[PDB]
Amino acid sequence: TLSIIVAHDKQRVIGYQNQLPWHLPNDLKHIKQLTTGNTLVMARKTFESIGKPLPNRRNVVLTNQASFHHEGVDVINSLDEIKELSGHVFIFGGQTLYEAMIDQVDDMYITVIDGKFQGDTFFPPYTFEDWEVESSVEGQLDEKNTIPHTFLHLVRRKG
Repeated sequence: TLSIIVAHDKQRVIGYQNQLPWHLPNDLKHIKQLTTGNTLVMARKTFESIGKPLPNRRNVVLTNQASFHHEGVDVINSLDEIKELSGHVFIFGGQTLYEAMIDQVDDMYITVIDGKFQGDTFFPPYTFEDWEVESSVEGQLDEKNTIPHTFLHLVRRKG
């Protein structure tokens, strides 16, 4: 299984692209629980924001930089090799990684905001044409999470 993980707003603007979502904590716990025990493919600029492997999960970094190394990170150099990774693979970037991967993935975990982010970076369009809602849960508002958000889980429509 190849899954997207993304957070975005009512205009599909990605919030704090490349970073762990320290600014939406419900979402950082959601990421934690999905990818633990599994494989996280990240854009290079995503790994460099973080700066070290996440524990308990296979960390894979996509980069065309021959000298890249980090202890506990597996490297891939092209899109094509992601479809070769074993187990449950999660794809976490990065606008161009999402455009490249959106028609390839089986499913999508999307955190959606009633609200606005500041960025210039966009998740690709998706419609009820191609996707179905397997799950839709309103996130818990409190002091740490004060923007209204839903966790969607969409699966590509098969057969």
